[PDB]
Amino acid sequence: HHHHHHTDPIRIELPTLIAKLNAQSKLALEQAASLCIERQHPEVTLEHYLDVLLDNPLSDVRLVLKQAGLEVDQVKQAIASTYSREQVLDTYPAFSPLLVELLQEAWLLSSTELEQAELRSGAIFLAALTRADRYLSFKLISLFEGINRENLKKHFAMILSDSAET
Repeated sequence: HHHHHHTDPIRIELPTLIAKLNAQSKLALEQAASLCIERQHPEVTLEHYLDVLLDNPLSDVRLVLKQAGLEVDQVKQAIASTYSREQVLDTYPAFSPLLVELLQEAWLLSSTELEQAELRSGAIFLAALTRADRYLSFKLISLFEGINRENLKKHFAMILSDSAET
């Protein structure tokens, strides 16, 4: 059309996604940002979020890892090896663009196939695993190869029944 511009797929505003987050799920992001400052990293990534979630034995992420037989220590070490060295931070670390896209996809999956009213780490992790090539560092793709995505989506609420985020 001569009076309508080209458009690309609708993107949801970050503040609107942030408001969907479960409470327990949302403190972890703030702490992932704190973990960022501590590490001198310039932006909050999925890996920071997974790192902080590994500290809570009842996060959805820990429950998925337990069901897959993955030891927390192995996962922690893997995440740490993916981290940059220290950088000079000019600005306060915000969520990386890739992580914001992840929240959007995980909210779309939450609100449809997962029948979730809030955005939880389990949905964020299932979306990341489903699109591992896009969202996960190379070593974690290898590490997480045995997690069965179809089964986690199919039995999501049952698997995560004991979660702090339920």
